[PDB]
Amino acid sequence: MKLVIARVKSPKVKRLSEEDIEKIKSALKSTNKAVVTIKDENGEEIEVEVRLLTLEEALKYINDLPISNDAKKLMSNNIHKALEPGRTVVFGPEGCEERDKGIIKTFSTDVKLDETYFFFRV
Repeated sequence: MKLVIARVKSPKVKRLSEEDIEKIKSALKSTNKAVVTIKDENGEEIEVEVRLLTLEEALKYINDLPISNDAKKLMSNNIHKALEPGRTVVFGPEGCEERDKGIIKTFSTDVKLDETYFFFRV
């Protein structure tokens, strides 16, 4: 059971287009660590670090992130929700967001996040 962790290096990217997802899924066939570029609504290029990891590897990835401890606790306590197929978990400057099957749940907390992380089973 492996999850995809998409670290979007932008404070203003709320979601990933299916085209973006396929670009991420395609680059993770030959490797479990890749870097893709995504265009925002303005047209600017945004670097995205993408990784295919198991649950244990993803928890270690979270602990190695240059983010606050509350952001790591937020990600660690909710990473299991991304293991249900059809469920996507988003961590960004606003807070956490569970997109089941569009959005289903949003909780607002400031964890000092300046980037956006997308968790989704593959």
